Amino acid sequence: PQLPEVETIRRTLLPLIVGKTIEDVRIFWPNIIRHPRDSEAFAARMIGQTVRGLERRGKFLKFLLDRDALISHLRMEGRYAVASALEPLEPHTHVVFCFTDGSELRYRDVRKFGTMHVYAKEEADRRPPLAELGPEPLSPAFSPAVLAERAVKTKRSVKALLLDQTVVAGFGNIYVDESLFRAGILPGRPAASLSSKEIERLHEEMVATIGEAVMKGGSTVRTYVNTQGEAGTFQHHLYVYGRQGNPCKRCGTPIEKTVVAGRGTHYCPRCQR
DNA sequence: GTAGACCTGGAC
DNA sequence: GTCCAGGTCTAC
Ligand SMILES: [Zn+2]
Repeated sequence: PQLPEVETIRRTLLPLIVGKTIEDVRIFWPNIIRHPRDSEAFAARMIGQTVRGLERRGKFLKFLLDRDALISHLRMEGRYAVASALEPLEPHTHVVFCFTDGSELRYRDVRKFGTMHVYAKEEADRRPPLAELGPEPLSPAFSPAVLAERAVKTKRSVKALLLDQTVVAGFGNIYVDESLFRAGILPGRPAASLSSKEIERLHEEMVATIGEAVMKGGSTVRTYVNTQGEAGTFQHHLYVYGRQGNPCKRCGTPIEKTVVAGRGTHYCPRCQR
Protein backbone atom coordinates (compact mmCIF):
# COMPACT_ATOMS: atom_id res chain seq x y z
CA PRO A 1 0.00 0.00 0.00
CA GLN A 2 1.26 3.40 -1.11
CA LEU A 3 -0.36 6.76 -0.36
CA PRO A 4 -3.50 6.17 -2.47
CA GLU A 5 -4.17 2.75 -0.93
CA VAL A 6 -3.45 3.87 2.65
CA GLU A 7 -5.63 6.96 2.05
CA THR A 8 -8.52 4.86 0.71
CA ILE A 9 -8.21 2.56 3.73
CA ARG A 10 -8.20 5.62 6.00
CA ARG A 11 -11.39 7.05 4.53
CA THR A 12 -13.27 3.76 4.61
CA LEU A 13 -12.04 2.70 8.07
CA LEU A 14 -12.50 5.89 10.12
CA PRO A 15 -16.31 5.91 10.28
CA LEU A 16 -16.28 2.26 11.32
CA ILE A 17 -14.19 2.97 14.41
CA VAL A 18 -14.53 6.64 15.37
CA GLY A 19 -16.11 6.95 18.82
CA LYS A 20 -15.36 3.38 19.88
CA THR A 21 -13.51 2.64 23.12
CA ILE A 22 -10.77 0.02 23.22
CA GLU A 23 -11.58 -2.75 25.70
CA ASP A 24 -8.70 -5.12 24.94
CA VAL A 25 -5.78 -5.51 22.53
CA ARG A 26 -4.71 -9.01 21.53
CA ILE A 27 -1.41 -9.67 19.76
CA PHE A 28 -0.57 -12.99 18.06
CA TRP A 29 2.73 -11.89 16.47
CA PRO A 30 4.61 -9.58 18.94
CA ASN A 31 7.28 -8.70 16.39
CA ILE A 32 4.76 -6.37 14.72
CA ILE A 33 4.85 -4.19 17.86
CA ARG A 34 7.88 -1.88 17.65
CA HIS A 35 7.07 0.67 20.35
CA PRO A 36 6.80 0.20 23.12
CA ARG A 37 8.81 -2.96 22.38
CA ASP A 38 7.12 -4.86 25.22
CA SER A 39 3.85 -5.84 23.53
CA GLU A 40 2.09 -6.14 26.89
CA ALA A 41 2.76 -2.45 27.59
CA PHE A 42 1.58 -1.61 24.08
CA ALA A 43 -1.67 -3.46 24.75
CA ALA A 44 -2.22 -2.21 28.30
CA ARG A 45 -1.72 1.51 27.55
CA MET A 46 -4.44 1.59 24.92
CA ILE A 47 -7.16 -0.10 26.97
CA GLY A 48 -9.71 2.51 27.99
CA GLN A 49 -8.78 4.98 25.26
CA THR A 50 -11.29 6.06 22.61
CA VAL A 51 -10.68 6.46 18.87
CA ARG A 52 -11.11 10.18 18.11
CA GLY A 53 -9.68 10.22 14.59
CA LEU A 54 -7.74 8.58 11.79
CA GLU A 55 -5.11 10.45 9.83
CA ARG A 56 -2.49 9.54 7.26
CA ARG A 57 1.11 10.69 6.94
CA GLY A 58 2.91 9.29 3.92
CA LYS A 59 2.20 5.55 3.86
CA PHE A 60 1.47 5.46 7.60
CA LEU A 61 -1.95 5.39 9.22
CA LYS A 62 -2.28 7.52 12.34
CA PHE A 63 -4.98 6.44 14.78
CA LEU A 64 -5.76 9.31 17.13
CA LEU A 65 -6.92 8.04 20.51
CA ASP A 66 -7.11 10.06 23.74
CA ARG A 67 -3.54 10.48 24.94
CA ASP A 68 -1.84 8.28 22.34
CA ALA A 69 -1.49 8.04 18.59
CA LEU A 70 -1.10 4.58 17.05
CA ILE A 71 1.19 4.76 14.02
CA SER A 72 0.61 1.81 11.70
CA HIS A 73 2.53 0.77 8.60
CA LEU A 74 0.94 -1.86 6.36
CA ARG A 75 4.14 -2.59 4.42
CA MET A 76 3.34 -5.09 1.62
CA GLU A 77 0.34 -7.07 2.92
CA GLY A 78 -1.05 -5.35 6.01
CA ARG A 79 -4.85 -4.96 5.85
CA TYR A 80 -7.57 -3.82 8.25
CA ALA A 81 -11.19 -4.84 8.70
CA VAL A 82 -13.88 -4.27 11.32
CA ALA A 83 -16.10 -7.13 12.47
CA SER A 84 -17.92 -8.86 15.32
CA ALA A 85 -15.68 -10.12 18.13
CA LEU A 86 -18.02 -13.12 18.31
CA GLU A 87 -16.94 -14.50 14.93
CA PRO A 88 -13.80 -16.60 14.29
CA LEU A 89 -10.82 -14.63 12.93
CA GLU A 90 -9.55 -14.76 9.36
CA PRO A 91 -6.15 -16.39 8.73
CA HIS A 92 -3.00 -14.34 9.38
CA THR A 93 -4.73 -11.99 11.83
CA HIS A 94 -1.86 -10.81 14.03
CA VAL A 95 -3.39 -8.00 16.06
CA VAL A 96 -6.96 -7.33 17.15
CA PHE A 97 -8.37 -4.30 18.96
CA CYS A 98 -11.57 -5.20 20.78
CA PHE A 99 -14.08 -2.43 21.44
CA THR A 100 -16.61 -2.17 24.26
CA ASP A 101 -19.52 -2.45 21.84
CA GLY A 102 -18.55 -5.97 20.86
CA SER A 103 -17.04 -5.05 17.50
CA GLU A 104 -13.32 -5.23 16.77
CA LEU A 105 -10.59 -3.87 14.51
CA ARG A 106 -8.58 -6.68 13.00
CA TYR A 107 -5.14 -6.35 11.48
CA ARG A 108 -4.13 -9.05 8.99
CA ASP A 109 -0.66 -9.31 7.47
CA VAL A 110 0.33 -12.53 5.69
CA ARG A 111 4.01 -11.63 5.46
CA LYS A 112 4.16 -10.09 8.95
CA PHE A 113 6.14 -7.11 7.67
CA GLY A 114 3.86 -4.38 9.05
CA THR A 115 4.76 -2.36 12.15
CA MET A 116 2.95 -0.52 14.98
CA HIS A 117 4.28 2.34 17.14
CA VAL A 118 2.42 4.01 20.00
CA TYR A 119 3.45 7.38 21.45
CA ALA A 120 1.67 10.29 23.10
CA LYS A 121 0.13 12.44 20.36
CA GLU A 122 2.74 15.16 20.90
CA GLU A 123 5.71 12.84 20.49
CA ALA A 124 4.52 10.85 17.45
CA ASP A 125 5.71 13.41 14.90
CA ARG A 126 9.14 13.96 16.45
CA ARG A 127 10.03 10.29 16.77
CA PRO A 128 10.44 7.47 14.25
CA PRO A 129 9.02 6.33 11.93
CA LEU A 130 7.27 9.64 11.18
CA ALA A 131 10.11 11.96 12.24
CA GLU A 132 12.11 12.14 9.00
CA LEU A 133 9.35 11.76 6.41
CA GLY A 134 9.39 14.16 3.47
CA PRO A 135 6.48 16.46 2.54
CA GLU A 136 3.01 15.37 1.44
CA PRO A 137 2.79 15.19 -2.39
CA LEU A 138 -0.71 16.67 -2.55
CA SER A 139 0.41 19.62 -0.41
CA PRO A 140 2.16 22.95 -1.17
CA ALA A 141 5.16 21.67 0.81
CA PHE A 142 5.95 19.41 -2.15
CA SER A 143 7.08 21.44 -5.15
CA PRO A 144 9.53 21.20 -8.05
CA ALA A 145 12.02 23.10 -5.90
CA VAL A 146 11.95 20.41 -3.20
CA LEU A 147 12.52 17.68 -5.77
CA ALA A 148 15.35 19.63 -7.43
CA GLU A 149 17.00 20.36 -4.08
CA ARG A 150 17.32 16.62 -3.46
CA ALA A 151 17.83 15.62 -7.12
CA VAL A 152 20.77 17.95 -7.85
CA LYS A 153 22.66 16.58 -4.86
CA THR A 154 22.87 12.85 -5.56
CA LYS A 155 24.08 10.50 -8.27
CA ARG A 156 21.66 7.64 -7.59
CA SER A 157 18.82 6.79 -9.97
CA VAL A 158 15.85 9.12 -10.07
CA LYS A 159 13.80 6.05 -9.10
CA ALA A 160 15.73 5.47 -5.86
CA LEU A 161 15.19 9.16 -5.17
CA LEU A 162 11.40 8.96 -5.59
CA LEU A 163 11.14 5.83 -3.43
CA ASP A 164 12.95 7.69 -0.64
CA GLN A 165 10.29 8.59 1.92
CA THR A 166 12.51 11.46 3.18
CA VAL A 167 12.37 13.23 -0.21
CA VAL A 168 8.60 12.98 -0.59
CA ALA A 169 6.20 10.73 1.35
CA GLY A 170 3.86 8.23 -0.29
CA PHE A 171 5.29 6.97 -3.57
CA GLY A 172 6.03 3.27 -4.01
CA ASN A 173 7.07 0.90 -6.81
CA ILE A 174 3.85 1.33 -8.80
CA TYR A 175 3.52 5.12 -8.64
CA VAL A 176 7.21 5.84 -9.11
CA ASP A 177 7.21 3.81 -12.36
CA GLU A 178 3.97 5.43 -13.54
CA SER A 179 5.12 8.97 -12.78
CA LEU A 180 8.46 8.53 -14.53
CA PHE A 181 6.61 7.10 -17.53
CA ARG A 182 4.15 9.96 -17.66
CA ALA A 183 7.04 12.42 -17.32
CA GLY A 184 8.96 10.62 -20.07
CA ILE A 185 12.03 9.93 -17.91
CA LEU A 186 13.92 6.63 -17.68
CA PRO A 187 13.92 5.19 -14.15
CA GLY A 188 17.60 4.25 -14.18
CA ARG A 189 19.13 7.64 -14.95
CA PRO A 190 20.92 9.79 -12.34
CA ALA A 191 18.62 12.18 -10.51
CA ALA A 192 21.37 14.76 -10.99
CA SER A 193 21.11 14.39 -14.77
CA LEU A 194 17.53 15.69 -14.71
CA SER A 195 17.07 19.16 -16.16
CA SER A 196 14.87 21.81 -14.55
CA LYS A 197 12.28 21.15 -17.26
CA GLU A 198 12.17 17.41 -16.56
CA ILE A 199 12.04 17.97 -12.81
CA GLU A 200 9.08 20.34 -13.16
CA ARG A 201 7.41 17.81 -15.47
CA LEU A 202 8.08 14.89 -13.11
CA HIS A 203 6.70 16.84 -10.14
CA GLU A 204 3.54 17.61 -12.09
CA GLU A 205 3.06 13.95 -13.10
CA MET A 206 3.77 12.80 -9.56
CA VAL A 207 1.04 15.03 -8.15
CA ALA A 208 -1.38 14.15 -10.95
CA THR A 209 -0.80 10.40 -10.70
CA ILE A 210 -1.06 10.13 -6.92
CA GLY A 211 -4.10 12.40 -7.04
CA GLU A 212 -5.87 10.33 -9.69
CA ALA A 213 -5.02 7.07 -7.90
CA VAL A 214 -6.72 8.38 -4.75
CA MET A 215 -9.91 9.13 -6.70
CA LYS A 216 -9.94 5.60 -8.12
CA GLY A 217 -9.55 4.06 -4.68
CA GLY A 218 -5.99 2.91 -5.26
CA SER A 219 -4.57 0.14 -7.41
CA THR A 220 -5.43 -3.51 -6.83
CA VAL A 221 -2.75 -5.49 -8.64
CA ARG A 222 -2.23 -8.38 -6.22
CA THR A 223 -3.94 -8.24 -2.81
CA TYR A 224 -5.00 -4.67 -2.01
CA VAL A 225 -8.60 -3.88 -1.07
CA ASN A 226 -10.12 -1.07 0.99
CA THR A 227 -11.55 -1.66 4.48
CA GLN A 228 -14.80 -2.88 2.91
CA GLY A 229 -12.79 -5.57 1.15
CA GLU A 230 -13.34 -3.67 -2.08
CA ALA A 231 -10.77 -3.39 -4.87
CA GLY A 232 -9.51 -0.09 -6.26
CA THR A 233 -9.66 0.62 -9.99
CA PHE A 234 -6.56 2.63 -10.83
CA GLN A 235 -4.88 -0.57 -12.04
CA HIS A 236 -6.90 -0.04 -15.21
CA HIS A 237 -5.10 3.27 -15.65
CA LEU A 238 -1.55 1.96 -15.39
CA TYR A 239 0.78 2.68 -18.28
CA VAL A 240 3.75 0.51 -17.32
CA TYR A 241 3.56 -1.20 -13.92
CA GLY A 242 3.00 -4.91 -14.43
CA ARG A 243 2.58 -4.45 -18.18
CA GLN A 244 5.93 -5.92 -19.24
CA GLY A 245 5.55 -7.62 -22.61
CA ASN A 246 2.40 -5.68 -23.47
CA PRO A 247 2.31 -2.78 -25.95
CA CYS A 248 2.79 0.74 -24.62
CA LYS A 249 -0.50 2.65 -24.50
CA ARG A 250 1.06 5.68 -26.18
CA CYS A 251 3.46 4.29 -28.79
CA GLY A 252 2.82 0.55 -28.93
CA THR A 253 6.40 -0.40 -28.03
CA PRO A 254 6.46 -3.45 -25.72
CA ILE A 255 6.81 -2.33 -22.09
CA GLU A 256 10.00 -3.59 -20.47
CA LYS A 257 10.98 -4.77 -17.02
CA THR A 258 14.36 -4.79 -15.28
CA VAL A 259 15.80 -4.16 -11.84
CA VAL A 260 16.50 -0.64 -10.60
CA ALA A 261 17.45 0.13 -7.00
CA GLY A 262 16.85 -3.55 -6.25
CA ARG A 263 13.26 -3.52 -7.49
CA GLY A 264 11.13 -4.63 -10.41
CA THR A 265 11.05 -1.66 -12.79
CA HIS A 266 8.65 -1.08 -15.68
CA TYR A 267 9.18 1.43 -18.47
CA CYS A 268 8.72 2.15 -22.17
CA PRO A 269 12.13 2.42 -23.89
CA ARG A 270 10.68 4.78 -26.48
CA CYS A 271 8.52 7.15 -24.42
CA GLN A 272 11.02 7.42 -21.59
CA ARG A 273 14.44 8.96 -22.14
C1' DG B 1 24.37 1.12 -4.50
C1' DT B 2 22.87 -3.77 -3.59
C1' DA B 3 22.27 -8.56 -1.99
C1' DG B 4 20.31 -10.33 2.42
C1' DA B 5 16.59 -9.86 5.94
C1' DC B 6 11.96 -10.54 7.39
C1' DC B 7 7.72 -14.19 5.73
C1' DT B 8 4.15 -16.42 3.32
C1' DG B 9 1.35 -17.76 -0.46
C1' DG B 10 0.59 -17.68 -5.54
C1' DA B 11 1.81 -18.32 -10.52
C1' DC B 12 4.74 -21.32 -13.99
C1' DG C 1 10.72 -26.36 -7.26
C1' DT C 2 12.00 -21.45 -8.67
C1' DC C 3 10.64 -16.64 -8.99
C1' DC C 4 7.95 -12.60 -7.37
C1' DA C 5 5.71 -9.10 -4.34
C1' DG C 6 1.75 -1.65 -3.30
C1' DG C 7 8.31 -1.86 1.80
C1' DT C 8 12.09 -0.56 4.32
C1' DC C 9 16.35 -1.88 6.80
C1' DT C 10 21.11 -3.38 6.82
C1' DA C 11 25.60 -5.36 6.10
C1' DC C 12 29.69 -6.06 2.43
ZN1 LIG D 1 5.76 4.21 -25.27
